[PDB]
Amino acid sequence: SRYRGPRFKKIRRLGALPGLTNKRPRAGSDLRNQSRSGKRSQYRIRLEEKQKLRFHYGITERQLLKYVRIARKAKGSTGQVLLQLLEMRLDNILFRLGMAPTIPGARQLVNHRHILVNGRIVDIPSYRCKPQDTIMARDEQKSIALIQNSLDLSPREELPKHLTLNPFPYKGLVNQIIDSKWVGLKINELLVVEYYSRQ
Amino acid sequence: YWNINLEEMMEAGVHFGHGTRKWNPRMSPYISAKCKGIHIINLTRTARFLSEACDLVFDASSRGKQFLIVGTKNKAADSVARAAIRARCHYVNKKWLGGMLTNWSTTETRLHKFRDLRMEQTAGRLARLPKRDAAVVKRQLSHLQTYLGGIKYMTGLPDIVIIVDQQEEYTALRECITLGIPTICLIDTNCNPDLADISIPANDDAIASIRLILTKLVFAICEGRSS
Amino acid sequence: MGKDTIADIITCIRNADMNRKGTVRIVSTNITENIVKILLREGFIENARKHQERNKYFLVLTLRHRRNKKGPYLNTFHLKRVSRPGLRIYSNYQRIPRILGGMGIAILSTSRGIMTDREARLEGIGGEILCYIW
Amino acid sequence: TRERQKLKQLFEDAYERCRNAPMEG
Amino acid sequence: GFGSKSKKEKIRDGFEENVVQVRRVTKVVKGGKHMRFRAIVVVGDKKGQVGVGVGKAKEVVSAVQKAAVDARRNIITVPMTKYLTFPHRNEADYGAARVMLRPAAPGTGVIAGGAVRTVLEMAGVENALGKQLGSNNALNNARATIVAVQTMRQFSDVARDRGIPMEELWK
RNA sequence: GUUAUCCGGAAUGAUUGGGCGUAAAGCGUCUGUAGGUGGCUUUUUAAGUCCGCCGUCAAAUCCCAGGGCUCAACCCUGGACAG
Repeated sequence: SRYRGPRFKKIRRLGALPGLTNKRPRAGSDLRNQSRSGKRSQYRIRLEEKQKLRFHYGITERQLLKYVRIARKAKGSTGQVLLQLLEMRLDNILFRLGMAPTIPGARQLVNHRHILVNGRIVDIPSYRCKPQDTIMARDEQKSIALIQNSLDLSPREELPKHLTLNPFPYKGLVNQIIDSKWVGLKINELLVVEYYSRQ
Repeated sequence: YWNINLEEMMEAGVHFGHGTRKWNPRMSPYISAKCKGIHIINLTRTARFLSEACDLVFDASSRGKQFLIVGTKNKAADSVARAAIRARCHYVNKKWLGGMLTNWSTTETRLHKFRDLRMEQTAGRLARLPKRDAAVVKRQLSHLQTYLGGIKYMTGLPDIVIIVDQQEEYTALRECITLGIPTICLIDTNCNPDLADISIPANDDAIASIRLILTKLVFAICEGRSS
Repeated sequence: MGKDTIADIITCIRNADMNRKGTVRIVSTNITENIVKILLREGFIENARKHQERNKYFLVLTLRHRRNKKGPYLNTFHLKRVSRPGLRIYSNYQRIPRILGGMGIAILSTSRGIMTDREARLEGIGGEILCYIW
Repeated sequence: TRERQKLKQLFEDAYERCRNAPMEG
Repeated sequence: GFGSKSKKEKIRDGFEENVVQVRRVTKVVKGGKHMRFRAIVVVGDKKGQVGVGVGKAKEVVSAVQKAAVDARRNIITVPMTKYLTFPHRNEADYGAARVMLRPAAPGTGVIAGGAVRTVLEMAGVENALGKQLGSNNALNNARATIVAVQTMRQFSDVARDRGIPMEELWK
């Protein structure tokens, strides 16, 4: 699905989901009740690291089991490799290049078939990019400057070291797989990895 | 340097050990001989461990600390007090309480009361109250006089505690092992070298052997203060 | 002189130092001689001495210690048999285990002689794992 | 600080109760 | 009796605390049947420094902090050589709780049962896996891990003990 | 979501991995057949054991690496440890 839903709920519960669904911080007129008082079971903590990951990328949870099985299946730090297989997801890159303000914005911006990759169109948000790729607009998007609106309001945050945004010819490419320091979201890999040990 | 000639111990009651069918056999690679129902302690390893003893006493006072000595036996009761008034150390008079090292918070408050009662004993207001209050103050002051009379000059824990041989004070010794405080003590022919971590195995049947090792360590401490 | 001559030496080692006694007297057969030869040179023990008592050549073996502690040897020795009589074990040069990463050794019977994991891993030979200590 | 000092003391003594049970005599 | 214990609580950035169970244990008397609280507190910084402690008192919070003061005089340091994991596998029982600890790759968060996982997530190790063989207990379990990580040796002190100079180690 | 079937958890059939004083459990004790295990040294064959090489264990599956379907599922090409 998309979850397509009320989302300041998820920001108040999970903590501030960075970039995804807002640059606006939560509870501009809210939070004036509901003392937590400090009781939270540890399973709630690991569950909130699931959904801190799952809402921040908009994944289906069954697909997140799929990415964990591939992450175990690869060789190396599974806590990091999970955040390589979920960074080189395409609409995360179009978010990170500022081609859309939010990640539902990027997912819808790639559903309606506005992205060529290496000159070929990719209609699917779960496309996993590679090193040395090419990410452009559509030919109609020099007449449909929605991407240029997003690139107009974007450039507070610059880019991490895989990206290379070309200003008017609108091309962004990733030099190499993103480093852990490079990952934008702040979370503990071990907490999430431990949670899926049960399966 | 801190030497003791082998003949000064070998003449006196040092190898004059203890009973030949009471030996606790962790001295089986230690004890030299056995004669006439009395053990014979190996004096080489004795004097070497005393060399080590005075190295580790004089070094520890060379850092600058305060040492403690336990006195309880009534065979070596006053000899420790002679070995503690000149040596500046605080000492046990006759008898020990279980808790004077590990439970020292209540012992500290008990020294608040003992300090206040010595302040009232000196001040000359003892003859104000009749025989009831004077009787009670003399009784509790007698009991604290039995224990806390010899350690008024201590706040906090020492560094090295040297104890009456092994038997009567397994209590104080085990409080030292719980606190971790290193102790260097005397061992009979039938006791543990592994209770403390270095000790001095020599029989304490002789008063002059007790006066020997204790007098040796008294000059070790006083030369530790010599700075 | 029971069923095993290797649980002989080994159980004399465990029973020796679990009572902290730093002295072993055992028989000196060929394989005991070889084990203490590949065991003194690996830092576990101190010295092995042959002698005789009634013209029966024995091994007295001095264990390691440290200084006056709660127990004068810190690292407990932890000897263990593997190839029991009646259940023989055999390994290739693949299965041959790095015990605790290498902090233990697995003395084993090659066609060369009896080696350790160092001296049977470089050879590429394999054989009957006698026992591993750690 | 006091606890740390105590620990340091105990280490010193254990080493002093580490140097000479080996050798010596 | 100075008041409010502000300086005296020692704000506990140095040791973080958690309970692992608070069971109400009860004794019966002539008057009836009255209970106290036994809490088990595992203290420890994430540097590699933990220890258990039990306590019981008629209040909950005095039992927790009383178990903490019992706990913060009971500390071992964790031999944890590599990138926050274990030197070698270990097993050590205490009472009737056996605990198998096993080192892990760095891409593995700590996976163990609740008491073992509690004393390891407070121990600052990140990469272990410890099965528990035996009891359903929590105290003898956790204390069995503490005994199971005292007796654990690095490579530098085994290289120092054996006398072998150095090899057979990747790092 | 419920149910059913199977494995896990279960070290709750245990080689890895359990027990038998009192918790379930040592025959009432003993002789001994079959069978099982067995002292030390030296020598011989190599059945076990180990090492090399060779043959085979179809293809498909699983594992690795590429490639194709807009990705994935799936399909395809090559390779191989085990054993």
